[PDB]
Amino acid sequence: SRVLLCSAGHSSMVVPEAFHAVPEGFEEVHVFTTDSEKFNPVVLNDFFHSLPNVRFSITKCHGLADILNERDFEFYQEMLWQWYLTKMPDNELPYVCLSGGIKSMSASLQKAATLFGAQSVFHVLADNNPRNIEEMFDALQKGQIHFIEMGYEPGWAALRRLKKILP
Amino acid sequence: SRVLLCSAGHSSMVVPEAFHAVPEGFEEVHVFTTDSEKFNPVVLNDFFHSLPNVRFSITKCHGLADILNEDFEFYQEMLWQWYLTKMPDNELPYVCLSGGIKSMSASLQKAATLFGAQSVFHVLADNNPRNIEEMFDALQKGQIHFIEMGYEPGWAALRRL
RNA sequence: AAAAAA
Repeated sequence: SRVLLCSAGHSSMVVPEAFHAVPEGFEEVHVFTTDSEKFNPVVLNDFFHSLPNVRFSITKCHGLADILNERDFEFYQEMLWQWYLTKMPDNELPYVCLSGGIKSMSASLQKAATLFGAQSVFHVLADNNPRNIEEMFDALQKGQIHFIEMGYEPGWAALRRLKKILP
Repeated sequence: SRVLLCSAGHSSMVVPEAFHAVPEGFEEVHVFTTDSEKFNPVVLNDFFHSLPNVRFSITKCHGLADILNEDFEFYQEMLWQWYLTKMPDNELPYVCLSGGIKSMSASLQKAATLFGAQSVFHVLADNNPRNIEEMFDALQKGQIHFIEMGYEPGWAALRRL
């Protein structure tokens, strides 16, 4: 049950790229983002509508478009970690791409991966930042997408068990 | 004691904004960044020359400029080495993870989580000051936003020499 | 490579 969890910001192209971090692909892809109006799923909709065997979901941190202070962040992080526990599969650690968002978003998903576990945590760098699916496919033919593996995390079984408190 | 650990990328000005996360500032400032040319230490050197009783240092990941591979077989180990030697020995440091590519911010978060931090935080600036008086203008007009992301107790990894 | 993948 290959599950990719992705943070997104205002560059939705990190998620189709993340999907190609492994040649097999992913059975599930779940994205967490702010609900800023700058967030755009159009490229995400068309891409995954073209992969009908992929369970795809967008989850927003309701009401928070920009993290600017402590309260914002603790709300973001609470809703993120609930999302992580909910979407991570039961008999297998998830794959997590922390590329999208402001730095606090990437760091909070890194910390969640360290707590609950992840088969791999990675980041994607693109020579020319593909703006579209077709330029992404161009870029990975030329080898201009670079996947940075930053480590397996076992997590803690007692922290995964927090999934029991959730609906 | 009262030690700020800061990751830097190609925007050195996150560091003096970080210094102003508290009115008292910090008694030491320690920066870690890659070895690329687009890192400019000059605004940092000029700033901290004006604060002589702050101990300031810059440490680069010698040999590594960009990180493109598995955290390029190198960044994380130097970062964690640097954190332990720079951190206070009987108190936890303050940590600003603002600068760098996402992987270097994420790696400092992880170091904070393992070794402990009094505070982990991030800094947003409306207009991205490029120099000190732009930052002091932004500070005056509420244009710099400090995001406190949380205390980290860390482990007994601190005990490492 | 701080308000959002190098």
